[PDB]
Amino acid sequence: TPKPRILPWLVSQLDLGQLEGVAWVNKSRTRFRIPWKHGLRQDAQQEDFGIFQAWAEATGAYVPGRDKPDLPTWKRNFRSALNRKEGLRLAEDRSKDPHDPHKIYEFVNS
Amino acid sequence: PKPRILPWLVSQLDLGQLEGVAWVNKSRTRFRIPWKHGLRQDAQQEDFGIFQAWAEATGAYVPGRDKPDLPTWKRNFRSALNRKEGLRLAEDRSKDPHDPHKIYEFVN
Amino acid sequence: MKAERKRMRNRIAASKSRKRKLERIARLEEKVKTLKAQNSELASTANMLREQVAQLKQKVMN
Amino acid sequence: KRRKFLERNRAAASRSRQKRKVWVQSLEKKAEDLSSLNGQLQSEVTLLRNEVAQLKQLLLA
DNA sequence: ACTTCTCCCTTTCAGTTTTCCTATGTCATTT
DNA sequence: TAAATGACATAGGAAAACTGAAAGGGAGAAG
Repeated sequence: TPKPRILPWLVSQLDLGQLEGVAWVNKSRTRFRIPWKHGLRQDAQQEDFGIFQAWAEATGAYVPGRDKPDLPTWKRNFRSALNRKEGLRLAEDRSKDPHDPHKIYEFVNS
Repeated sequence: PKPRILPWLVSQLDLGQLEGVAWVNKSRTRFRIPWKHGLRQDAQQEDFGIFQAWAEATGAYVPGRDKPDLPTWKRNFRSALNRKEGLRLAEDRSKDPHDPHKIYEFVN
Repeated sequence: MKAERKRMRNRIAASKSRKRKLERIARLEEKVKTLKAQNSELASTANMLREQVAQLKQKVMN
Repeated sequence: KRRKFLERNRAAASRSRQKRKVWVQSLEKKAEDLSSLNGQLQSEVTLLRNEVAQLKQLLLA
């Protein structure tokens, strides 16, 4: 059980495309999109934190049963990891958009 | 010359010539180190003295144009201690408002 | 016993922040009031000295 | 109808906050300019005060 | 005197986690 | 009744420290 590096892991989640709202938006796999609803809307289901949560359980930070959910932290760490990943970058911040908030990241190299 | 870390750290402790750095246990078995986070504006090298001492001691931080490097002095000190099997943390008060510190204990 | 106290640290700080932000505005409102008032007084003095430049020129030229 | 009432209040709080912010920015810009305008007058008074004394002491009296 | 280990701490890998701040969602009140 | 807004408590962020685990020095020790 080696620790998954975040970019490859994030990429496979994309390809398998099982988690909703998480998927390429450019069929040429170069730009993808992550649900990013604010953790204060009462109408919030994990669906809005599936990636933040999955990566958390994936590294062993969140072991269901032992731990207490923590949506803000799961989201904070996920965003921070991607942030210093030079080779990836935001490209759009639809984060506060009323009907389907999200951020769209994009790959690069130079 | 060229010091070894455990004996040197111990002498700093006996002499107790650096605040916050001393034994916390009669039988000199558990000692404590100031560990304030280097981002509180209320932090300038006094809460980073031992990390600083070790840097000069190994001849790393030569006060002369060796532009200070709080982060590094702290990182190297923690790392050296970390792989010193026979010593271990026992408490991480690091983020404690009023006395940031970590307490290390010798595995008697 | 760790997280519950920590939220408190956050709200107190938040309260300090919301309150502090208002005070900066009050300090700010007072300044615009002092500036318009000080400034008008100066424009008149600028004119009073200015009236003289026309006045001295007639007196000096002679 | 619980969800729409919440969605509506929230859009409004945003509509309100954006308005409060523009006024604050509007207040500060006004603030920079008065201090800046205040600045010209202190100097102009100085050029004039010397202009009146230099023109008056040397040329007439 | 010349090469290979080693012993012992330094670096860096690849993400986390703090600090200090700001921005929102949700009430409770106004308007 | 429906927008605005004042108050709160939480959530979200940019920068830069901080970290355990894991590969790097380097100056003596061995051969």
